[PDB]
Amino acid sequence: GLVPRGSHMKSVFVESTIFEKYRDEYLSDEEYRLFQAELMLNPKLGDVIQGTGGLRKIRVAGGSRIIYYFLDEKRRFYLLTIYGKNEMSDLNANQRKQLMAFMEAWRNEQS
Amino acid sequence: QVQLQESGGGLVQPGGSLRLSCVVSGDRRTIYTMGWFRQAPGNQGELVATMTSSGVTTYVDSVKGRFSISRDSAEDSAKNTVSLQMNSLKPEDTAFYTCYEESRRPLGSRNTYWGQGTQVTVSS
Repeated sequence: GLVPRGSHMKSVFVESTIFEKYRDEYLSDEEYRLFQAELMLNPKLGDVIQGTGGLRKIRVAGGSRIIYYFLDEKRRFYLLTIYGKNEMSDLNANQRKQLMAFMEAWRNEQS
Repeated sequence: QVQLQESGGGLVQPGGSLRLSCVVSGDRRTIYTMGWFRQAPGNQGELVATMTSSGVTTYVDSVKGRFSISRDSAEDSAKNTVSLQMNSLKPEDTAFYTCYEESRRPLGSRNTYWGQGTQVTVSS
């Protein structure tokens, strides 16, 4: 068929304070738009992390990794943070819990 | 909130012209950048064109000379309409075309808004 396989709805990407501070330290605007395009076609494209409440990790820069939460009803993505491949790739409980907290902090801003 | 409604698309003869269009309204915000993306089936998509709030544009190499991005501020009160003008359409330009716009409301989030998209089929 003509239209490519995936989702084609108006969508919103929402940078967090962290992601906005550190985005351009990592991604050229081409890389960033390619990333949002990929998620817009397919949310659920990132690998789930458990204990987080639905946060996902995508690895496309290279070794850049973004962590995001897609909001089911409002069709907004929360871009939580971006970290490089070499750098802290060690996932522990203090991390998963605080990520879940800030994620829920955005989540309950628009009921 | 911020409203995005887009227009244009369909289906065109080679060498013909089509204007895609895409409007962002709501109340006031600071606009950073804004562009168009395209994706044909089976392969990775490609960013078609970009324009900073300063006018700085990029275009991809395959569309150089033929597509043009332009903009309309509506006094910079209100809305900006972004237009993709496509001329001398080649069949390689057949793709699903989406627009986007980064922008930051007062005391608000740096968001990039994305369109539904629209299929553009350039077939002999």
